[PDB]
Amino acid sequence: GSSGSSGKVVKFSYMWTINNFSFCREEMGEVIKSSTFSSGANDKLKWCLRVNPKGLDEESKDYLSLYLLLVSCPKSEVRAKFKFSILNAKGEETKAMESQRAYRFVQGKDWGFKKFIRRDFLLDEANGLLPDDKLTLFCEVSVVQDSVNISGQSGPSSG
Repeated sequence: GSSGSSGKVVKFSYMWTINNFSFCREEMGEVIKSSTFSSGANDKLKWCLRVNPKGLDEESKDYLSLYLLLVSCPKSEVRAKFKFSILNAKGEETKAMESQRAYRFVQGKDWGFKKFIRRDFLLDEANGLLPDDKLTLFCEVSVVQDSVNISGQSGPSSG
């Protein structure tokens, strides 16, 4: 619905601080998957982030390769918007890449960018993105919803 009502959108952010980012002993192909984060409750729809310090390919080996992977999902496919950002030593957003478009996510789907930031830039002191060698990646996921509000308050039916 382009012209009319839009609805509600469930979004949630998750701060992932990778201690010793410069110590990542991963090849130029391996990826680092972080735990599963959700809006709050033990929702069935989970999400994960795949970051690559040593890059993924020879084209973006110098820069970092981050991608949003859908660890697990309740329904077949799910649409949501992702946003990657870096929190400097002052916990301030810098060198973040956001897009005003939602992609199709499915159990085992990876979507993101090849060249997110120059690895040499992070380790750089001028920026101070890593005051203690900790890579804090602030991601934000927004699941498209349709004014849907699921409530419980059901009977105990205990005994």
